[PDB]
Amino acid sequence: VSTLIPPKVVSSKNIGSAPNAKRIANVVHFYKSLPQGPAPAIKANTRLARYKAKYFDGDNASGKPLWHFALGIIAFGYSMEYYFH
Amino acid sequence: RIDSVSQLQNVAETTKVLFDVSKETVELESEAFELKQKVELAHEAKAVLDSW
Repeated sequence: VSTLIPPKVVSSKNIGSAPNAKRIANVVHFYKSLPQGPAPAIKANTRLARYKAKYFDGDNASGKPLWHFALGIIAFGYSMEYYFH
Repeated sequence: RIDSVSQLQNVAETTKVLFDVSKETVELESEAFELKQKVELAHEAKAVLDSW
């Protein structure tokens, strides 16, 4: 009797394995990926984006904006001492 | 996923070969029946003659 037709019916091996699910994710995801990002934000020259550029970089954990920002509040109230005295 | 795909690709073509081949073999056995009846008649004839 003639061989049956199972080997040639493939359309439930298109969901049949788990990486089909992953495939339909990364055919979208990686295809819509850019070569490099859009932009990281670091500066924009609003003149305080420069503050971010010098101090608040991705790799700058350096305490300098803190010191500067602290010193700003010291400059503020010290003048206000002379506003009240 | 590529690994899965590669298996299926090769299958799709080659299976069609077997599909044909299998039915071709079955056809030969049909023809064998005509032979079987020829064989049969000869055996019977020889047997009756042997008894004589």
